[PDB]
Amino acid sequence: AKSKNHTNHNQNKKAHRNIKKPQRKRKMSTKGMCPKFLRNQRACKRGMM
Amino acid sequence: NKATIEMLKAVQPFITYGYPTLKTIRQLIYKRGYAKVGKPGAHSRIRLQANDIVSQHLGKYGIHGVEDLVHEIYTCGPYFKQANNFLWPFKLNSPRKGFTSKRHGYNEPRKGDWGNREEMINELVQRMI
Amino acid sequence: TSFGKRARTRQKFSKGFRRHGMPAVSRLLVIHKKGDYVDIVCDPSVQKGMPYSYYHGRTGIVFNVTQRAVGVEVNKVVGNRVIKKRIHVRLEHVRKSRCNELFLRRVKENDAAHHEAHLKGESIKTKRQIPGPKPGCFVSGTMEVLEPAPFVES
Amino acid sequence: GRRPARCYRYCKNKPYPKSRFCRGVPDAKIRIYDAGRKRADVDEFPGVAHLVSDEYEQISSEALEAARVCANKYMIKNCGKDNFHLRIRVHPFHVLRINKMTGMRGAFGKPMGLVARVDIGQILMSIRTRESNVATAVTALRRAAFKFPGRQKVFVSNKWGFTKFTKVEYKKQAEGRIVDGVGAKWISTKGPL
Amino acid sequence: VKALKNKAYFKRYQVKYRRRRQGKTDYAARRALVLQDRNKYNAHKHRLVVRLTNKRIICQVVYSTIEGDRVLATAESTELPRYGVKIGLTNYAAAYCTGLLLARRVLKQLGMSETFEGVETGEEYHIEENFGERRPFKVLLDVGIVRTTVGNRVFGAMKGAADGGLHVPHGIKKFPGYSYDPEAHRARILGLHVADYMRQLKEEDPEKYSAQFSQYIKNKIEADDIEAMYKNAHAQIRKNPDAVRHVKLTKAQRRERVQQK
Amino acid sequence: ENPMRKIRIEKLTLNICVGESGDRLTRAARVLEQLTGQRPQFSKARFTIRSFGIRRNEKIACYVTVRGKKAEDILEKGLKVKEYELKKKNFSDSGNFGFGIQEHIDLGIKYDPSTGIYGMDFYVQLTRPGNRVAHRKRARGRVGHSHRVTKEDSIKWFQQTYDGIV
RNA sequence: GCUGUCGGUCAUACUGCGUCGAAUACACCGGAUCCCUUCAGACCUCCGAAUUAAGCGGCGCAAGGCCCGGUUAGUACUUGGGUGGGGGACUCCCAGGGAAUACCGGGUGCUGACAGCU
RNA sequence: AUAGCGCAGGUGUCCUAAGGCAAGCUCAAUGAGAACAGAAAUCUCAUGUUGACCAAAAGGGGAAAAGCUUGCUUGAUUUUG
RNA sequence: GGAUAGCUGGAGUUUUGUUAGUUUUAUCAGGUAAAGCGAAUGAUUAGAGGCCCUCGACCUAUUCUCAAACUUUAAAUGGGUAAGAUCCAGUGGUUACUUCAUUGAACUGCUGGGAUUAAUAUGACUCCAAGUGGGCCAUUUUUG
Repeated sequence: AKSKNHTNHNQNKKAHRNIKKPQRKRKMSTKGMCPKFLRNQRACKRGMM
Repeated sequence: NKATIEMLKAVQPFITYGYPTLKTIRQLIYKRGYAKVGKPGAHSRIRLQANDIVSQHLGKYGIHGVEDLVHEIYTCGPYFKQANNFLWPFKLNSPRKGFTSKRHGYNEPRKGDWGNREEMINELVQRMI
Repeated sequence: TSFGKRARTRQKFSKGFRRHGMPAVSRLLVIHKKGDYVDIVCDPSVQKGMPYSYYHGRTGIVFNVTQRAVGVEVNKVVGNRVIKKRIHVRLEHVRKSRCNELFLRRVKENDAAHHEAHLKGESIKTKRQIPGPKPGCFVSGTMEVLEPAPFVES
Repeated sequence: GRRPARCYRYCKNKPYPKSRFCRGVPDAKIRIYDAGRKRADVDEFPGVAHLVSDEYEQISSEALEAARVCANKYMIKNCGKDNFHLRIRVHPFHVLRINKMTGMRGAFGKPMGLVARVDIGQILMSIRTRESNVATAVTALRRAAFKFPGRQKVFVSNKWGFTKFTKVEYKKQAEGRIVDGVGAKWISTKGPL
Repeated sequence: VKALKNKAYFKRYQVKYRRRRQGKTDYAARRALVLQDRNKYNAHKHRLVVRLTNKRIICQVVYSTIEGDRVLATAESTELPRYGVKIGLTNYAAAYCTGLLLARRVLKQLGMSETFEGVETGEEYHIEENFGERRPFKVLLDVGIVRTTVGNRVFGAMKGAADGGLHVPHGIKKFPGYSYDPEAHRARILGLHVADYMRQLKEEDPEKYSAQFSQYIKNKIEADDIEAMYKNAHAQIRKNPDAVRHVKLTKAQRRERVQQK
Repeated sequence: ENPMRKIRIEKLTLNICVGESGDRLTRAARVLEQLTGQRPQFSKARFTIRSFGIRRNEKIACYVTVRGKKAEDILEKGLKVKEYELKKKNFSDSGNFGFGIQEHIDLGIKYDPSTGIYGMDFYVQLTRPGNRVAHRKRARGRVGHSHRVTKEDSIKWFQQTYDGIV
């Protein structure tokens, strides 16, 4: 006994009730950078110790 | 500003605005003037009975007396933003002779209410005190 | 409906009018240092590395530069939250952004303006002014008397 | 049994013309649009009267056929065959659906027939004729209004034949910018030479 | 019939760039050369540009910028009357001599002449050599739209650059003598095929030998003398760098011309 | 440049078009071999027709292209069959005229047992010097309207050279 | 003021037709022994040096195209408000934003690197 | 982002080439021409902004190519993120 | 009917020149409404002008009316990013990366320059769990 297939009603109102923005952080994360590049950032950091 | 005009376009039919005069500004701040007092979180809303409340909060900027607010609002000084946000927004009673019809604009020949009256808000607000 | 990598693309991925053929060489000689803004516009002429349709026309920060691609961090609402998403994309599909360039000019003049006072005691308070109310002057010229118009059908 | 035309007054749906998608072709009842003397030149037949809708409607193809056969028969009796031109301007390109007889499910329906959409201020008919006539030609389009639904104002325009040009602006002809039947063509200073 | 080129044809008609319309640049091969990755950022990819016109061989080192391409040092075969070689400017020998004469004055400009002597003839050579030290100057080869056969003059000027000590990457497979024979390539550099044709043709005919090679008779150069010139040209090069109507009508003037007609 | 604007024969092409592939065709290819001194190429059928009776890619016909010094000798002996006479139709709009002949057996050579009997098309071209500019790889362009050969230009050439009538 | 090589914008730069180009220079152009290419020295390749006709460049055309502005027009359309109008279809006022052809007034290019020429 | 037993159609495959790379070439169509030959065979010039073609639905994209023809090959390979 | 996320409560903390369902300043993306057919594609009425006719042909310039699965052009309303203490410049070092090259690149040490660098308002994680997963209506948009 249908019944309603789909709706977007009250979904914007639900989302805005709480639309959190991620906190900004210094120093960019390196996940997904080149492995060749990130090899030479380890060799860089070693050389100043 | 240009900014604060283009905000008021969006709100118009919930609002009746316009240009004050030195009579209506004096009457607001003397009769209905309250002042917000405290840290971010809680401010208290205190009645303007003496200048020492005004003095301690706005004594940075000049503005020692209640009469020096009235200059800074009427002229629009460099320290308007500070002196305006000091004042807790005014709480007016309903106008003695009523409105016409809050559906319609102050323009239109049905004589309604919303929108901006260039000067004639002064005649309204003197009844709402 | 139907979901495909390029569904409803039609008008969106169309090359343009009289704009057919491959990218020019001067647009392919642009450099992109990481920590820099770029608008992702995808041209259908090159099918290699084109981004997904949602990211088309989105500005975001370059985090990586692969040899033949640019890692761009853009951000994306998913109901309750923004989430920063990391999308690689071919060099042709990236434009240089021009969104920051007023601010970049501004700091060079503004930092040099604060610098040069020194012993005059700075306190300039450098700031844009939004064009609000005009002051008054007298004005005079040739006139015309208009009246309202009678109706005509035509 | 076709429907009553109160069913299909209003422009409820997007245009759905006969294309490769529609395939069910019902063919129209107007395949003769122009009437009277077709072939008269522009120097004759300066006067004109339009029939103009004030109302946003659909009009069936049969109602256009009915109206032109009404109007040209009024011309033939009064002012002869060969002192008028009568154009139908509106065409029916919108195709019109019927579902006919679980109640729904198969609700989308076959193409019944053709119909023409019509704006406010849009011109339906236009009689081009001599300035002698006109008053007869108005009363040809008071008649033809009764075949359509809604109201249509009748409108004597100020223009020479079927042209842009005002009949003031036509006669200043002598200088020889203007030179074709049912279409006064403007010779431009634009070239070549 | 409907006939060619409608009014509405020109409305639709896109144009190819201009040096495709003019018939010069291949923009397919240009995009492959000019790219230099984004790991490199702001390095400049240099390329050798050899172009065979009539009577003359231009040879340039070029990198690209957004405003346009930018020439590092030019060379011409019309210079070679300085360095001994009077005539035969178009040939394979002169192509080798131009590519050598270019390759020195890249190095002298940078200040890198004493390093990279290179290898003076026609034997195979790459620069793997020099270790623990500064790497040789990298430069590609853009033929343009010269059609790339075995021989042709362009890979003469490539081998001229390799002698000079520019790091050109190249296989051996489009040199003459090919399975490879080095001494056949030495014949083409020193102009031996040119001398052998004159040696063949003079005993056959006087009329062909007058008609061709009229400049050789003026400048007094024999069949024996050719191999001396292009050898002695090299030592001359390696102690040397280079050393120096109608107009438009207005619209007042145009409507004037109408009433004349 | 009045000397260099002189008309010359750009090229001569010859085309035998046959029924079928086999010993029919390869026999006919040997006729153009001994005549010209060059092996023919072999054309193929682009699509099926069936009324005549061929299908896709059957290898139907052959042709050959001749140029310079040889091409004057074949053309002058070829027109000696026609007795130096052609029609108004024969000359094309672009200038490049042509004609037909039956019987290679009476155009030199010999009638033979298994060389047999054929005809051929016998098509000529006429342009001036500077026709490199269309066909060259680098720096293409049109040969413009003043320099280009018309129909009526080609007729005046053929009246003088070989003493022709149209 | 120009010519060449590599380009940038990619029609203000394209296409058609017609006249004129000092000097380099591009170019047509002459040849097939070797390198090399085919049915074919036309293309391509190699070795050459006995006419501006074309290519190429400038200019013209009551040219087409293209680009730019004015009209079209505060019109079409449209955001927020209405216990506005109208039987409906639709339409008007208030506070705002605001197009596109048709048609005539002007245009037909500008430019970086390097080597040379009145 | 977005529904219906809304609308028009499609898939359970096909291919050592229709995969990969490089080179050369330009397509559909029209116009004027050439023995047998025409409305359709093949050859030739002129014009040809894609009006063809790219395994198949529909849509994007493509002209010294992504199309057609030839040469050489197996990156339709291995290691896991 | 569940599971899962969201909406909700409670229990703890971190923490106050940082947040925003808003505009402005500058910069991008888009192909709806309208408009278009003397612009392509598709539909369509009318005539003009191009061995005796003849309506044809087709071409050339015009004309009547159109398109959810046509488009040269193209709004309003909405969407993205940026507007400094998580910044800007100068100078030295580290590096198997990159370069023809202390040329670059990213990261770091020090030394200057700068306190809120448009408007308006304003203090801004972790855990545990409930109920709920039949919805209906109205103005404008809209499909059968």
